[PDB]
Amino acid sequence: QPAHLCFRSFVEALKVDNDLVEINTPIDPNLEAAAITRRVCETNDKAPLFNNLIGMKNGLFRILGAPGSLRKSSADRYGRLARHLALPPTASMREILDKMLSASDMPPIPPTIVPTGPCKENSLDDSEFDLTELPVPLIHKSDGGKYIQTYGMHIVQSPDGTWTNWSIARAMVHDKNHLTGLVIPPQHIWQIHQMWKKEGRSDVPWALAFGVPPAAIMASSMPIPDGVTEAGYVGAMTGSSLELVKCDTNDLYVPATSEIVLEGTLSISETGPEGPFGEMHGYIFPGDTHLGAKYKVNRITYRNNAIMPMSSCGRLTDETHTMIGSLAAAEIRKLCQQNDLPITDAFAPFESQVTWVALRVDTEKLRAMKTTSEGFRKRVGDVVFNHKAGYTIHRLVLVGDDIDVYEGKDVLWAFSTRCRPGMDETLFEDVRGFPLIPYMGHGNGPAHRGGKVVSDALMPTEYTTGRNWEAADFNQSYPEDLKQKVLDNWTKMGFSHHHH
Amino acid sequence: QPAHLCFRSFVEALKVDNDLVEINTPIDPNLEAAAITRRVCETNDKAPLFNNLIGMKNGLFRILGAPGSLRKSSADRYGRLARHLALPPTASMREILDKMLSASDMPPIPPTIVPTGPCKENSLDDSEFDLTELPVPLIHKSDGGKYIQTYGMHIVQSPDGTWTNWSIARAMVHDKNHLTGLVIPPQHIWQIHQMWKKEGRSDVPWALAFGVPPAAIMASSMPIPDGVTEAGYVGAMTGSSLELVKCDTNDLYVPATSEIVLEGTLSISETGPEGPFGEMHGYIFPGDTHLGAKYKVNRITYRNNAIMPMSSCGRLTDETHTMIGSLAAAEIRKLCQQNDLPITDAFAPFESQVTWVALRVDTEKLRAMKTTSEGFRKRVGDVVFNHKAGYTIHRLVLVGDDIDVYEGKDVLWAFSTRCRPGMDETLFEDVRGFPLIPYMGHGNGPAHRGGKVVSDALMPTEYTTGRNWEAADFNQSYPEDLKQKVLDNWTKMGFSHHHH
Ligand SMILES: Cc1cc2c3c(c1C)C(C)(C)CC=[N+]3c1c([nH]c(=O)[nH]c1=O)N2C[C@H](O)[C@H](O)[C@H](O)COP(=O)(O)O
Ligand SMILES: Cc1cc2c3c(c1C)C(C)(C)CC=[N+]3c1c([nH]c(=O)[nH]c1=O)N2C[C@H](O)[C@H](O)[C@H](O)COP(=O)(O)O
Ligand SMILES: O=C(O)C#Cc1ccccc1
Ligand SMILES: O=C(O)C#Cc1ccccc1
Ligand SMILES: [K+]
Ligand SMILES: [K+]
Ligand SMILES: [K+]
Ligand SMILES: [K+]
Ligand SMILES: [Mn+2]
Ligand SMILES: [Mn+2]
Repeated sequence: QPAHLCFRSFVEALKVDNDLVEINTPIDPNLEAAAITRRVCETNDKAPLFNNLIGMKNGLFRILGAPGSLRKSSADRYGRLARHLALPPTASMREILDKMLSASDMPPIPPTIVPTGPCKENSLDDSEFDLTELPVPLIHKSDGGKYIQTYGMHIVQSPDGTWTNWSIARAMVHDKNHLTGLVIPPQHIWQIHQMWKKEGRSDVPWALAFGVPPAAIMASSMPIPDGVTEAGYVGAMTGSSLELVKCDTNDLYVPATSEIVLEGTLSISETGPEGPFGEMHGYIFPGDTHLGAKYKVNRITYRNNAIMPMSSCGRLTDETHTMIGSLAAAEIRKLCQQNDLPITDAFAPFESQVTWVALRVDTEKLRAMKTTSEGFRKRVGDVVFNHKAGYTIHRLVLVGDDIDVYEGKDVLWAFSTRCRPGMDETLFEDVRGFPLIPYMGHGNGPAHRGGKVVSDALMPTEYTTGRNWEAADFNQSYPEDLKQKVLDNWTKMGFSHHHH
Repeated sequence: QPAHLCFRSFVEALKVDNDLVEINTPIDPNLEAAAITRRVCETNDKAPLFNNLIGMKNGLFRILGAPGSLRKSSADRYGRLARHLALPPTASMREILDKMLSASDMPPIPPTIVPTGPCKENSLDDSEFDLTELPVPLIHKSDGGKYIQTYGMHIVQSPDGTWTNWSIARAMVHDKNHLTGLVIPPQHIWQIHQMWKKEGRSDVPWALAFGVPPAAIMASSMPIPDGVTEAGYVGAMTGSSLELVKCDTNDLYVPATSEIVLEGTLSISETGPEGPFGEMHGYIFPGDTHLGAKYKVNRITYRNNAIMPMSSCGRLTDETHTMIGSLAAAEIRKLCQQNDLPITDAFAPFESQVTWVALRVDTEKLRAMKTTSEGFRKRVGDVVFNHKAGYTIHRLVLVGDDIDVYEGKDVLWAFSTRCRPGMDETLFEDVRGFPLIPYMGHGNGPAHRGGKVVSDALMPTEYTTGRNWEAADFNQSYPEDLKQKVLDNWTKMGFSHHHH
């Protein structure tokens, strides 16, 4: 099976790419596996595959860390992402995000039901598993539980059967047959949960699939529109119908090659302690436990020699940056264009801990709008900050065509030099805020409201007559012939490769 | 003579350090020398010494570019700065800035007058030089003139003789015997100029010395207090009285080993076209010429085989970042401490184009103040933004003790995660603004007023009971024994030197 359509094949692909370290000696899921993974993510090293995990029994489970993290080389920096999508390993961020957006104006390709698949190779009923006996990792030393769920896909369906959502949301083990996790507005798992709670008749049928098709985990991490079934979006993006099998204990459908599948229910009534967790913004607040959603597990099915993917998230750079930030930015780019705003590109700079998105403006189009900064900033912020795609983003930075928004250094330069604090910004206090940012949930103001800003780093003549500067840099402050002469004579004179 | 006390010795020191490229083939001062220098600064390469400059006659002049720019290696990143100060080449920024501040609570060591020195080896009178015939560089393709003065020291004295100021301010050639340059408030050359204009009797006696003692050019670039003669500050810092010679045509005193000395007057009445220039924030606005101060040159003296230092300034990283930003930050650190504010460290992040300063707070002291963010932000901004040392800085970022302000990535992390936009900031519109920032002089608001902000990245409990998080990073989210085990087994497992 292709790497983008089968997690097991994806692991092989990383091995082929010389982007895997297999560790075949015993590794402790109590902090050690996550510590190694953390170090990998902070140094852009090879992904670790822990084949000998202390506590693994009857095939449950190996761990793959850092499945969507960065490579060291500039040339194939995003190669692990590209391998989720059948793209060349040298693909640019622009190419990855365009691939992820491509299905937005295609007919869905609904999934194909097949009678069985590798995820049915082994099974454990209600009398045969205990989630406290599995080698679930403790990811950070102060976490409030063992976070089994950092890179699986929750599957829930609207009561009327018309929308089946796939998404990543964290969950930890509560007891032998329950998890607790984050289910918060405006996320689709929360929207669907609310539908079932209003109906009031039963708990939400649920499955959680780990080690799903890489293309599916990418869409699981992207805020595609309300009501859109991820399976058919992935089908369109990949050009192939995804093969799904029915769950044994409910009528949901899981990817045929899922490594591990939990089947059960998401309660419409019960909660349990959840967190704290070492989160995407780089912090844990020890002791900060709150009530989260509660899931009951009725059945486990799994592949022979099942592999659990794991995100050891926190400070730069991991899946919470490369996927959450980048995929939100992609959706925001499209949202702006569909609202007739002249945005060509969007990216969440890693330097901002993916709390900013830089929006590259087609300033020829802007000039034809005959508008002003105050009006344009307000328009952009109203579109983005009143939409789910803008949920995680607290600062939008508007930049002109000379800035490559995929280059943090250039975004920081433009922000620092072209946006006058205060005067060139509009604050938004009556929008939904993202409470997981420390300055929100642990800050001086309401955890759930406000704290957002549009920072205009367009210069005044970009609205009127056109850019009126040249950069004081090698590229723009010297003529072409001279630049080439300097380059051609560089090593000859005594001064200092692409792939590396 | 020691490298920190003699520019010629400093050049040798860079050669010894394997931090010099000597170019002995012809190089054009029309853009080529500056283009090579620009490339050096954007890639942290070795400093270039242009020994064969097209247009050099009768010993005027060679050029040294990038005299205060960065080295490639992390271990000796600031080695060129350290060589200005007799510090080891591996000195930290903290050590360099502490050296620059050390004289602030020492008795000055006034300069020693000596009858002659190398700067008197050659001379050209009023009939023998023409500044348009010298190989003055065109530094950026759109500059409004040939900027002879990018790394020399202006010398002016108060009318009452009690204060002699040394400072760097740019100047370009106007005609055969005049320069024009920037003389703007609140700079000391402007303050002294104003004194002479109020007296109304004569033009300001002036000298401009190029290739001065490296320790002297560092102080020339630092906002030491009003009324303080730089020569005696440098004397105290170095522990040695600087040797000065009298000018031939006036009674000012120049460093004995100056490479090149111009003697003349700064007009109290005349102006001439000045700029535009490729400036520290990374831009040139072509055609943006304004009237600047006008200097008349009466005499030139110079060393045999004189060397002109040159800053090819603009985008990161050059002397306008490493010296202007860092030395302002140093002075701001001291200013805050003298105003009883609990600041331990200050640095201007390069990522901010040195428009921000990050202030590291001793939060034990902060807690004993029993204050709030709004009160503390206001206090800090009133001290810094109403003082000359704060002139160039538009954003102050307050951070707690866990942040190393000398590490841009950590400053950006703290800013992005701990400071709620709006609520955690105080804007200052009734303070002097720095017009050279594009969003000031070429922006939407008054060029000379406002546009400043204090951004509080202290978390709420840092004011009360203490830090209440741990970082979700390798260092803080894993116990020491485990971290060491991971490190000790890192290469054994298959994963990836200080000097590099
Ligand atoms: C990549 C990724 C995405 C996580 C995530 C993580 C990763 C690695 C973890 C598991 C390591 C840390 C926490 N996660 C959460 C999460 N969204 C959320 O609502 N709760 C979460 O707990 N997300 C973001 C979520 O997947 C996106 O917001 C999707 O757009 C949600 O899908 P939806 O649009 O269908 O609701
Ligand atoms: C290192 C450095 C500092 C420049 C400088 C440059 C460099 C390389 C140039 C020459 C390349 C670009 C422009 N420069 C100017 C300048 N200050 C100023 O008032 N006008 C300027 O034109 N400065 C900053 C100035 O030296 C500091 O603000 C000092 O504190 C001024 O000394 P003072 O406190 O005695 O007034
Ligand atoms: O645990 C985290 O780091 C998290 C999260 C999250 C929640 C909602 C949307 C995006 C990320
Ligand atoms: O020409 C420049 O880049 C400049 C400047 C300057 C002026 C005043 C204070 C600091 C720097
Ligand atoms: K999704
Ligand atoms: K602006
Ligand atoms: K000075
Ligand atoms: K704060
Ligand atoms: Mn969805
Ligand atoms: Mn001074």
